[PDB]
Amino acid sequence: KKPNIINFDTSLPTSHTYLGADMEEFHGRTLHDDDSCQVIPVLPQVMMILIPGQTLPLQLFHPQEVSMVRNLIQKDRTFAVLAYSNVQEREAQFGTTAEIYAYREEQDFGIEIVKVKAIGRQRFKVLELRTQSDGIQQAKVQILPECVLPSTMSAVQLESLNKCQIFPSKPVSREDQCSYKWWQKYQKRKFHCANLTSWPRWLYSLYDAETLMDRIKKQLREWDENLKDDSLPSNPIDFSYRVAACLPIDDVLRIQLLKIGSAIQRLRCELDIMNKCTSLCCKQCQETEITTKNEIFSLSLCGPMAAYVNPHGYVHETLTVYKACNLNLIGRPSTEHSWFPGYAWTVAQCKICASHIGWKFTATKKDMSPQKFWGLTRSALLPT
Amino acid sequence: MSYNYVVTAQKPTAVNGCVTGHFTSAEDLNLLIAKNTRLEIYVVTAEGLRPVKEVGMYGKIAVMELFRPKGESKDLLFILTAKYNACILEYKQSGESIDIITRAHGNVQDRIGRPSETGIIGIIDPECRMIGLRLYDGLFKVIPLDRDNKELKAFNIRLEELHVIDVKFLYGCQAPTICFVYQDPQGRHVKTYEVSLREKEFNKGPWKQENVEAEASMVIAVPEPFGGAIIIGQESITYHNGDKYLAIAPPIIKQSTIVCHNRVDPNGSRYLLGDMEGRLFMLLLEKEEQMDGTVTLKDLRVELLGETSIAECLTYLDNGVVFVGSRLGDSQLVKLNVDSNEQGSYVVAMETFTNLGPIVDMCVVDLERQGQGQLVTCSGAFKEGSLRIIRNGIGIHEHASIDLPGIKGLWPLRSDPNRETDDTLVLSFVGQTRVLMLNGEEVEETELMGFVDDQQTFFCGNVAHQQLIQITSASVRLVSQEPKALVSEWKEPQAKNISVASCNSSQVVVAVGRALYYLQIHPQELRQISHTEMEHEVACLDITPGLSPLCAIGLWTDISARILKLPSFELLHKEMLGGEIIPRSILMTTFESSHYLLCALGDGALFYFGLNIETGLLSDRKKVTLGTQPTVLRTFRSLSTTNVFACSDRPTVIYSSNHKLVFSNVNLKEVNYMCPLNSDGYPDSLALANNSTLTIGTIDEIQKLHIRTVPLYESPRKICYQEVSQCFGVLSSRIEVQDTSGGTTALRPSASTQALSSSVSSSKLFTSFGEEVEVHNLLIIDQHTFEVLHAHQFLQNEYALSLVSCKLGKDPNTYFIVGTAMVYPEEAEPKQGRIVVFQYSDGKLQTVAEKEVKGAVYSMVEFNGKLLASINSTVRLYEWTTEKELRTECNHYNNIMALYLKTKGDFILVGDLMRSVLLLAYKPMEGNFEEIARDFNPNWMSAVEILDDDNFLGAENAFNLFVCQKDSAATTDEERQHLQEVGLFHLGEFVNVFCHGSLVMQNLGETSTPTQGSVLFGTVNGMIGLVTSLSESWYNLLLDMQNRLNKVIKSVGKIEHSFWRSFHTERKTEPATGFIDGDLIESFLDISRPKMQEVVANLQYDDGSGMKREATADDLIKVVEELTRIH
Ligand SMILES: N#Cc1ccc(N2CCN(Cc3ccc(COc4cccc5c4CN([C@H]4CCC(=O)NC4=O)C5=O)cc3)CC2)c(F)c1
Ligand SMILES: [Zn+2]
Repeated sequence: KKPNIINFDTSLPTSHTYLGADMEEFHGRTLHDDDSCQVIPVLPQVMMILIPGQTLPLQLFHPQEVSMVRNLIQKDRTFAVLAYSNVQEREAQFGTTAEIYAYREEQDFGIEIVKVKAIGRQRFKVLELRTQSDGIQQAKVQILPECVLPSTMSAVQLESLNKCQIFPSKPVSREDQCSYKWWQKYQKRKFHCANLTSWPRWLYSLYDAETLMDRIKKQLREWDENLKDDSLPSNPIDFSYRVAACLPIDDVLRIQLLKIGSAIQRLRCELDIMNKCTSLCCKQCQETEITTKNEIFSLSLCGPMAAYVNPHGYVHETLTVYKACNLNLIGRPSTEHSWFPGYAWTVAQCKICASHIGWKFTATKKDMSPQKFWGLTRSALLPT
Repeated sequence: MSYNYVVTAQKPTAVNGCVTGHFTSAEDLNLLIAKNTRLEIYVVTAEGLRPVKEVGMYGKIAVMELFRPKGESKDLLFILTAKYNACILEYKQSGESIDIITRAHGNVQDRIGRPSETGIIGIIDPECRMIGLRLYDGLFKVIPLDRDNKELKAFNIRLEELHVIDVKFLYGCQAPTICFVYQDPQGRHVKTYEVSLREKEFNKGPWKQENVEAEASMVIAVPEPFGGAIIIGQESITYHNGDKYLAIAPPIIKQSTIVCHNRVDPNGSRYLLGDMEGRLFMLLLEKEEQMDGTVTLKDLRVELLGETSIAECLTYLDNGVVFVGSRLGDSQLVKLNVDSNEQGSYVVAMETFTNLGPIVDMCVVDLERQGQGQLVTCSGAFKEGSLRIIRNGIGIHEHASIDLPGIKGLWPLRSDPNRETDDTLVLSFVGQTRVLMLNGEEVEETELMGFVDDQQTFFCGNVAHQQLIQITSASVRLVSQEPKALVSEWKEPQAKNISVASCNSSQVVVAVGRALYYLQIHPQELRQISHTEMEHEVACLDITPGLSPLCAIGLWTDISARILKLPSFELLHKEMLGGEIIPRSILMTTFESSHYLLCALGDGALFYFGLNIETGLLSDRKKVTLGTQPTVLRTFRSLSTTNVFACSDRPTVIYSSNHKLVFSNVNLKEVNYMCPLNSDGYPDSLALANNSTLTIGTIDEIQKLHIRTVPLYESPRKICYQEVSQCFGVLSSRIEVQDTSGGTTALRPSASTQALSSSVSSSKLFTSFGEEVEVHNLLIIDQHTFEVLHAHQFLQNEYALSLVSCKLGKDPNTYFIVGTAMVYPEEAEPKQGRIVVFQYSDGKLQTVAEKEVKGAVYSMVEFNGKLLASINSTVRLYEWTTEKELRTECNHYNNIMALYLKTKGDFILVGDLMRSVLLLAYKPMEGNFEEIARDFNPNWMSAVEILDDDNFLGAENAFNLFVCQKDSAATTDEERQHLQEVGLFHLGEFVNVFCHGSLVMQNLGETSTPTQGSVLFGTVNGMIGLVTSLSESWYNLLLDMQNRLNKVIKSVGKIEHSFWRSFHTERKTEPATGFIDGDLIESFLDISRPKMQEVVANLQYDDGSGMKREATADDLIKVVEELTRIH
């Protein structure tokens, strides 16, 4: 519970300075035609559901993967990540395509180790998983389309009161009595055509993109102090994807959120989940309290949760917490490969089963959060 | 495998646009009104509006404007469709033929682009040089206006301000100048551009951007000589012309925002305004400034004229008459007189046009005549909320009434020089014959000189050879025409009582007992023609053509119908007419240019038969239940050729349309006897005498649709009908302002505050001054007088959603079940609701049961005596206990909110606003729900209905209809669990409610109908539809005939039917499948003989053995006419 002073310059974790500094970048983006069937290579040794818009650091050591990355960059820069279900061993039916934007291949240790960062772009459902003898299987993928719905009032809209559908900008920003009173008249003036239909106005507000985004923002600001438009997009697709990425949920719920093709349904599901979720427990225990719903904040622009890589290449999704419970520390706080520029991580273990729940990040300089930063991963973390 | 047939039973009524101008001709002034797909051209005159033309366009009119380019005599009409089918049309009439020729046509949509949030804006340069359309954000589309641009080629211009609220062309600019208000995070601004056609981009505006009010809503272009633009927002009215600038802050317009306008002067000196709540304002511009010939503003005084209907589109007609075009209320034609000022209101109403939309809910009830349905809707909103009662029948417009204690036959008589006019009518009383002579509007009785006084006359008419024949019970008498004295008295040979008498123009057949005598009318003589005898008594006899080839006689002792040669005695033909009862009246008519024998028995059944005029008679057997009383068939000449009035307990008018007799009811309770009476005072009238009084009036053309209004002055939400209580239960809501006293004061006398008895809910299971709060009421309305018998007010902050009138369990009582939800501004999703069960008895409403539920009861239905409720996203089943308390039985938890619930047998259909159709079945041996199938697709769903156990109908986004069915015969589980979609259609309307029923008489007809089932739906615009199922062969034949009709019929704007009916969505469009456009099929009857010959060449009409590749032309008539009788 450290308010006010949050001085960290919360943009370095989004840059991954631990993975090298002079990392070669790429100019821009790419497009795949919708509802089209493609062949895309699948890099192995990754088991995580990557929601679109989420950055993924990667270190690769094996010659087959390094060669796949090299000849992948020389022809497009897209590979595929499969959203594996609870069953392992390629038991996946949905997935996403990661786009390369940062690359560097390095020669120390007599190997051709490659460090690459990539962000999700599209969503697909795999038709058939054909395996190539080289070791890098290419999956027969169908591009899942993104569905955006118009206003629920557009069908029943009154022609005359169209000009009063452009609301003025919100008054000031994140201020009481400038939202409740504004939201009431916004609902009254937007859904004025709900009298033509057979349903009240609040029912149509339950299916409005703006209102659900506002409710999610309000509850998030209740959790941690958001900086108004702190990189949170106005586009409902992007906001829904960001919230799904930052939500502290398990794999099955992530797959369920990924299956949804409309922003509004995703927002409704997200609201239901984070209203019904209050605690996170130890997966190896299912009996110990480590966190809660309110003791969660963000030192990264991606939210409370983001993907990082240990020096061995394994990918961890880490959640930041003011104060954890039922944890013990072993080893002196070291900072050889810390993802946070200024902290010295200390490995954290369950006090009962001694499972790797996460790390404790002690501070080094005095003008920062004093040794109160729990980076717990999702290896043993389930909603309860 | 659906093969549906959709037709419109009542065209949409809500108005969404109206213009005035010289459209039909340069001298005439016309009012063009677009209701949705229909364009009506009226003519403005001193008396009012004279309709001229009705045109159906293949689209929804989103933009309509009248423009007159250079070198044109009268204005042309530019219409844009919601599917972006731009067209330019011209009125062309040649004496009697009215046709609208399409000057230009073309789709103007873009391949990529999000449609604007403000919506389609279509504007025309006042100098008629360009058409500007704002269809997509950041792109202004421009269509040049040249005579060679017959394909409407348009170019896009990039607009830097994405959010444009309102844009219009300014008046008085050398180059085309647009002026618009746009939104920026810094606020709202007004900017102008100088559009150049040569280089196809914008330029610098005449006057720079000026900051305006934070709620600048609408822009109106002031014409010459003033120029500039007037910006109207919530709290200010401003005028901008560059250097010139003024603003006002009147207090009378702060109550509500102005949403519409219409100029009333050619020079723009005065302007007309309307707001949300429906009051007329009058913006006044002063031209008092004149320095050196320039005219500039001086003041903008705003004056409130009065209160009218909630108006969407104002239009000022000539000479102080305003057409108030309402969409959620009723269209009006009001007077703007400045000298009346009765109580402070400058407006008085002249007319009011019917407007059924929006139709929030409806029900089908047999109010008056058993077997025929009547539609009771919940129309209007706010102060225009009302109950429309729709009925199907021929409306007899009453003209006069008189008193007669049960007349037993009326007959006009001619005792005047030949002038083809009716002067006197003799009414046959119980024992006498009171000739109620009336040259004008008289009511006295003047006995005819040649007619008896008290003899119970059977027939009394004008015979040939200048005489009047009045056959009475005793003996048949005659009277001369010019002498007007009894010259001949044809006394019966046996001097008995004339049982049944039949009279014609020149021959009279009289039945005495079981014997028949025939006599021929001769000048001043009664010469008998023939005598004969019959085995049985003559129950009914009628002879109709100079000379009747045969006479039809019924047998009293045999109950059979025979036809015998009048100049002879041997019967020509005979048949057994059922034999149940003695026939009541048999007539021969030529309604369909044929020989038809309509015989009506005493039991109310017409044993319709077909006869031959030359010799003999066919059979063409037909039985129609015309009522439950012995009808008196009487053909009335006030019709196309002859018609027939079967006066009975259920009066009907029998008219032939396409050689197929239609039997349309009449708007009368019961008619004892009817007769034509073409009096001089009331030409082409009809005297119908009932059991108490005799009225004189005309009749409508054919089978209209009549609407009765019951205003409630508050919005009705749901309606249900209770048979045993003879009452209608309707939910309603009124807006009450929050005063600074802790109470809630109303705004106007509503139906809930004017009820005979009132109640307020009192339950215990659980702000700012000026705020409007909803107050919800349940009104009980009598079904006959339509007066509010009761009004129950619910608790504060309680919103009532659903309403079902049904009997639960073994309880004989029938109850009103209402599901409510406590809604608060603080929360978004309601957490608590209430199921309340009322029982209306003895004019008092009591709360039998009351259950508290944790959620909102979105819908409820009656499932085999068990109440089925939808609390939030859960479907629950409630059992009616013996102690009158609802008990839960089973639950089924969904991930979707069960907004829609429809049951058919044991098949529950659960729907939501995300088009997530779900299907359920209730296993009664186990008692829990189980899902059969599921069909999810992200889109907006308005309503859903169960067509049958296999198919389901629904309304989707962009005014579409879809049909989904489950393949229960599939051998794979994944196919069984999915609902295959096999029907798509672009209706063009927003359907709110689906209901089973029909508005026509339900007759089995032995062979039934080619259509199975019947579903009616009501839309926001106020259009009533009708969808039925078809067979495979019938669907294929209709589809082929529709395809051939597409190549013959020329549509206005040349919009292809397939494109118009293609399933449309912002994301993806598909061709229509599984649906037959009934409008196009019924349009086959309105085209000429050569066109119908062109349509049918190889349809292979016959399906019952053989093909008959010729297919004729009248076979399609026998097809379309049978398809027209369903509505
Ligand atoms: N084939 C092949 C092949 C070739 C070469 C390989 N090389 C072997 C030598 N490695 C150098 C080295 C080893 C060990 C360390 C200690 O750091 C460790 C160790 C283990 C787990 C974690 C960390 C840090 N850490 C988190 C803490 C939170 C945070 O903020 N950041 C983090 O990194 C972990 O989770 C540092 C550098 C380089 C790789 C190879 F391993 C395979
Ligand atoms: Zn543990």
